[PDB]
Amino acid sequence: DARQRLKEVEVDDNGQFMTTDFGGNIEEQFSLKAGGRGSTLLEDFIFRQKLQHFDHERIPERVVHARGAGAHGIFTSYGDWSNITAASFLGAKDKQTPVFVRFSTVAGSRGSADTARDVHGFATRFYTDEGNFDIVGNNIPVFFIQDAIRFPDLIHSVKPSPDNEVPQAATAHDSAWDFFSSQPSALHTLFWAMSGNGIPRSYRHMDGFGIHTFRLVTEDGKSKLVKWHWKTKQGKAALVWEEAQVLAGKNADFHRQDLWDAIESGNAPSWELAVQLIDEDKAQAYGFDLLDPTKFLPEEFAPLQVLGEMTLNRNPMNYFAETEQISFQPGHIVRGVDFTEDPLLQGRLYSYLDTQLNRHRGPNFEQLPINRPVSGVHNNHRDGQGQAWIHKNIHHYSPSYLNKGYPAQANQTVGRGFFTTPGRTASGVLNRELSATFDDHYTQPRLFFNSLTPVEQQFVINAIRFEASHVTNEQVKKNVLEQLNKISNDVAKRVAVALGLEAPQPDPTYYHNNVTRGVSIFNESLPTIATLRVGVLSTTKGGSLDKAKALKEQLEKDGLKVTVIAEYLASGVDQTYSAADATAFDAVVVAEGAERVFSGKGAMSPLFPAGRPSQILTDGYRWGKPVAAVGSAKKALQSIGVEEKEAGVYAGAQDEVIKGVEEGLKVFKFLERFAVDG
Amino acid sequence: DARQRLKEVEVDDNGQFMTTDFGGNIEEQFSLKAGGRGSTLLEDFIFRQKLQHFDHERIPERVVHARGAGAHGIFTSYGDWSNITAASFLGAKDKQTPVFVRFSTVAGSRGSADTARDVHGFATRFYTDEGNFDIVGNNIPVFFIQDAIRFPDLIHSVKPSPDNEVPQAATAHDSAWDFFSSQPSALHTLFWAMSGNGIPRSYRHMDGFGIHTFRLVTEDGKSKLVKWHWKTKQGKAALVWEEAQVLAGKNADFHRQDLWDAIESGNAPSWELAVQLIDEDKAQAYGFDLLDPTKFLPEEFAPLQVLGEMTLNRNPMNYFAETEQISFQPGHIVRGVDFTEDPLLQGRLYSYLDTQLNRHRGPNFEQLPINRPVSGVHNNHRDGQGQAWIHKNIHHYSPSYLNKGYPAQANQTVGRGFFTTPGRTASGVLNRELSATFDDHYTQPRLFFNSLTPVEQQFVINAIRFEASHVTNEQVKKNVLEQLNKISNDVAKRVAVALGLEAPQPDPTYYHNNVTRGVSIFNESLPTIATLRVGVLSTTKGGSLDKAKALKEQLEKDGLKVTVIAEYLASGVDQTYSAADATAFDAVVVAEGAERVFSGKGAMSPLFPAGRPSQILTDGYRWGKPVAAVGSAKKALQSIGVEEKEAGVYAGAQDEVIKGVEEGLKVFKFLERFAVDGDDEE
Ligand code: HEM
Ligand code: HEM
Repeated sequence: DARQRLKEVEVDDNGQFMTTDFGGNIEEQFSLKAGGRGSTLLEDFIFRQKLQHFDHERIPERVVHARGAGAHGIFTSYGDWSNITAASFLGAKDKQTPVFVRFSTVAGSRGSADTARDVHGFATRFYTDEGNFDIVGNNIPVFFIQDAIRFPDLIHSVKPSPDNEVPQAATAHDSAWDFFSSQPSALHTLFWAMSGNGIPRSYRHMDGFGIHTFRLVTEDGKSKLVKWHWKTKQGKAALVWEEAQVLAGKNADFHRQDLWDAIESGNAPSWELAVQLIDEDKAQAYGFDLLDPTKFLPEEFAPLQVLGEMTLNRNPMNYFAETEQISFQPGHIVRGVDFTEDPLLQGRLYSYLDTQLNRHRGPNFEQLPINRPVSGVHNNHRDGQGQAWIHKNIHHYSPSYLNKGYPAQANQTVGRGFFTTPGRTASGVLNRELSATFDDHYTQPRLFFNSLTPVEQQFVINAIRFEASHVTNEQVKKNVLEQLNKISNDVAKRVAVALGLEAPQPDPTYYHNNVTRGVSIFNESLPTIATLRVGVLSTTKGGSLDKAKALKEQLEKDGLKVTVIAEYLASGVDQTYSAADATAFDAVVVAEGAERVFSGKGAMSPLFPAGRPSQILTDGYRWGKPVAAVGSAKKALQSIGVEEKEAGVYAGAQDEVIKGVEEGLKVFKFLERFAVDG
Repeated sequence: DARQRLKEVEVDDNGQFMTTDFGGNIEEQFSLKAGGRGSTLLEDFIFRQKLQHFDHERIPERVVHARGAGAHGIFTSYGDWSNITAASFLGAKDKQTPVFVRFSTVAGSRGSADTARDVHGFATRFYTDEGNFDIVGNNIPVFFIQDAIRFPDLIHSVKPSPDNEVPQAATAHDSAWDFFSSQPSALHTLFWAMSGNGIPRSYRHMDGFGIHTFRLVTEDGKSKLVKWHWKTKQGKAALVWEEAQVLAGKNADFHRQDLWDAIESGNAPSWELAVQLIDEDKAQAYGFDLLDPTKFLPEEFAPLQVLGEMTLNRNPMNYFAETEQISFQPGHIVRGVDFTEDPLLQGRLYSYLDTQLNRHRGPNFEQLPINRPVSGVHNNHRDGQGQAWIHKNIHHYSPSYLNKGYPAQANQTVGRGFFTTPGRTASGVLNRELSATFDDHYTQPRLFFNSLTPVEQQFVINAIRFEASHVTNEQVKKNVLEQLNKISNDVAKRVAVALGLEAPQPDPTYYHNNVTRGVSIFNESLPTIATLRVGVLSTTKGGSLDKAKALKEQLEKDGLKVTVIAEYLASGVDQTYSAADATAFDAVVVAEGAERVFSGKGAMSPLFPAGRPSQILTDGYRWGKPVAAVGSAKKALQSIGVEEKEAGVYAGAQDEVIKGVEEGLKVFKFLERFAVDGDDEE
């Protein structure tokens, strides 16, 4: 049980009488009053201690990545990696380390929708036996900016306009595209956010990245540059925008519920931890600077090497105490890992320690159960708001004769202390500049775009078309096109169409046709369809429900999560048409007999909004899902102009429908249903 | 200009060089580094001061009503009301007082959707010349619970489950309905939240209520019991649930955008302030106890008396400094007004002062520009975090010979001080009980349901069906039915159908057929269509766009906000099909020629999602909006099976369509398009 250490702070209230926070049994359903219809008394200590606690429940949300959810798990090392790192959690084959992971969007406040288009956070804590090590990563391998000092500019520009606080959880507004075009470094991450990575099917269907080049350091001080990757065992999968939008309203909790359900159902998600490892002398060898976080390292130059696997298999018991309070920091580093001179990383180190002071309102946040390491804390820190321990050492300073030298200094040679990479040097003048090696903002955006499938490329174009069309300022829109043109004239032209502008002439400076692997989502089928969701459209009239129940049982055999939908909650029915929507499902299947709710009297029940069943089937099809109908239910497909010969559309007997749907769910999205320019 | 007083703290950065927060011009686009590809230096004071400010930007959201938006405006008294109150802001005809109003939902966090189903906040500050007076109201006249001590219970049950923090901004889950059924006083507000009040078309189309009985007190100490009402001059209007859901996704900012736009466009919204006035000796004379916040006073017993009007005409300059930071309190009271022994109001007084300490992390939040009164602060308060003043009086205590008696005591007869209603008395034993007069939890929910139109009643039932069907626990659903049945056997029967439960046996103790005016939304057409939105569906091909532009100009004459939609942003086009949705508009009109995008090739384009023009027209129709088509565009209506002669459907020449659409917009929703229980029987 990854959560074991937390059991000692769990509080069970079952079978108990109500109390105040300072003990003593009470009742707290009536205010104390002066007379039957009298005023409430100030001496009502019960009322006040209860309302004061309530009044003060809220803490500031994260300044970024406010919207998110997490779970506990276990990371298992596949080997003794002492040849590349001194890091203890990687020191032995099969060595296990508890983890907690939080996934998130970036721009939106708490309560914003999971399926907004955004970069996503993928933050992992390893509670190692040598301290907490966090990889605070995203689901996209590059970031918008090259120097941490520019972070408030980026974030201000993306978050809501400061006059009216519009729009929520969206880059689709003037200030964001003003920034993207004024600060061209941003174009690469922008392309990723405009691809499927911006609207993932779930947290479980994302890869993860540390983004920055870090260093692995061995006991003897030897170093390697490293990129951290998390490779999803569930496969990458993305929504389509028009679906993400409806889902944002129909279930803002889509991703957090998905993770929760997967874990509760015993379908814990896994990711392999992989690294790219390159020598120090490669820092500038690949046509860009590895200190530049707006670039990724093509796998063709340095393949992924798998180090282990983490599985998330325990949900939190209290979301606030665990998920909300957890405080990640890239400065949570351990022996065997070191930083690089990445100027984005450099400033994060400051920011994440400082921000906790805001969010936790005091300096002792590492003492919160979710933040505590498992490995022991021994130092001369004292006091501070909410000090939860009682220190025994009264000689809280070093050096000292009186404490006999304890706690003692640890370094590279004694006590397994942290140490900076011995070979690192500094040379040159102090400066407020960036290396000219950071200057190319367009080659990699082109590389990424090149590496997507034709429809996948169209999604990127259509996302930009959608977003930029919201920009009211004409010149910003032209500025955007000028910058896009530097990446691809074709991209610029196709976007320009939507904006009713003329794209600039070709500017071939950065154009090229190279491609790289591992960045596409839609070029590969899913490795498993376990946990995927099938909505079975039925009806309470006739024999449909019994067949739907039979269909459900067979589908659940293949690890699928099945929802039988009908007009009302009859025996066997999981959800009403009123409550159902296609966004909730990876596949939509009309049970035989249910055609009766697609036309005629059966389709006009006051029990659901007009057209509801047809809409679900229509949405499912247009959004590229496998859709099917059993037996006579094929009339339902006919009612919406859909034909059986189409890819990802299935009809016939129950056996045949199940087989096709299950194969279709591996394809996941049927891209033949989306038009491409030309 | 209601914001005039705020000008002194406004900061203009145009034409200036960048500085630190302690002055000194700087650059702050590059971190200071030890060498060309070097590590960042700790001595980079510029970096740290910039990022420290960024790092500490957020403050806690409000514990309830975290999601909302506000505006500045002016309140004008219609007369000298000194005959009923000593309140200075009501003391002369035409007297003007600056106001700020924040509207909100309740359950959802910041960032949740404006069109979630929920009670809505309607909080108004009057910056009077005798201190700040806040009416902290909602858009529904009754509250869930009868004693403030139960607030954390209600709120906890309605907010997301504490294990996984699901669901956001919704009562549609087990714990909420467990609470509603375990604590039946909640049933009244529940019915209102399940009506159109739960899903208003905008903040501008809501009424407002103080909910509690308060007291108006004259100079001589005579009091009357009072209910505060805000009556929208824009008329009440609501969405349908299936619409509100899509809108939550398509535009989470729908309501804050609507208010912002109305104000920017010079279409400031207004509400009349009205009161019901009750004799003290009639507190329990109307079939319930006026100290009970779960009850409203039927207007048949005590009609609304209009005292004045408030108009919101200025948007904020900085949302955070103004809207987010403003701190309302029902304890913000002034001479001429007093509290009552309403046990819910009673505890609010404590909670709103205390909670500011959490949100603002300090005791000086009244010093923030948006919280400051216009009338002057003089007392012996000192220090505290963030103290923004420098006090001159060194004898900061009373009584005192050394300060000559200043600041001096003010009371009823001296210095126009606040005073508690002199006639108020306490009688009886100290108790942790509620008056038996509070016992009836079903009569008024029944009264409210009786007072809605048939389709309006259907909306309530369908909302309950939708919500309750989310409850996983079977006993909880049965508990809910047992409670609904105490209100109305037919309601429980109709809801039971959805849940697959047996229609309960009548339990007539509280049943009655009484009706009251002023609670329906749909039984009345809008007084104005100004600001309402028309989506004109057009095309870049052919002559459609030119005709669309003409249609637009005429519509705009009648005060409408018109969006011309096409495949891409050609000249005259306001929005692409890709970016458009029916939820954005109050009416949808297909411009002549646009029928080409409803079928065949024109409907197949990489520029928008398959079926988008059709989906917009379909949604508009199904959600009860006025829909229309000019000339040949009638083919678009045909394509979605809509007959040209239905109510709320307009087809013909440009002139006729404009006429019909403008007429339909006053009706606003065409309720004939919604099935009522029994309709589908053979
Ligand atoms: C490679 C670039 C970056 C990545 C991958 C990244 C990732 C993340 C993630 C995943 C979180 C959410 C952690 C959680 O779930 O609690 C987060 C939060 C945060 N980030 Fe970053 N971020 C990056 C750049 C930056 C920069 C440049 C800054 C400032 C210099 C910054 C400052 C912050 C702050 C202040 C928080 C809030 C932390 C808290 O409140 O606990 N980030 N970031
Ligand atoms: C008639 C019943 C009630 C009404 C009409 C009401 C209305 C409101 C409104 C409109 C707001 C948001 C104000 C804004 O826009 O900033 C609010 C916030 C709040 N309410 Fe109430 N409420 C009621 C009951 C209660 C009760 C019984 C309590 C606790 C005893 C309570 C505690 C709070 C708190 C702590 C806030 C946050 C205030 C802040 O953070 O500034 N409310 N309420």
